[PDB]
Amino acid sequence: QRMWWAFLASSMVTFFGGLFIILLWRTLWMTSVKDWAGVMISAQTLTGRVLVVLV
Repeated sequence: QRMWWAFLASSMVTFFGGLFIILLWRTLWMTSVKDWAGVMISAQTLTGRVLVVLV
């Protein structure tokens, strides 16, 4: 009657299985949006400063 294992295992699989699939992929128009996300999250951007203050 104690379902804590679900809450723990969710974080466990999110941390581990995704890391494993990233490792597997490594062993094997997106640039514009990537740079756009980078320029929001940049420290020099005022929007980035406001966003980190809010978070």
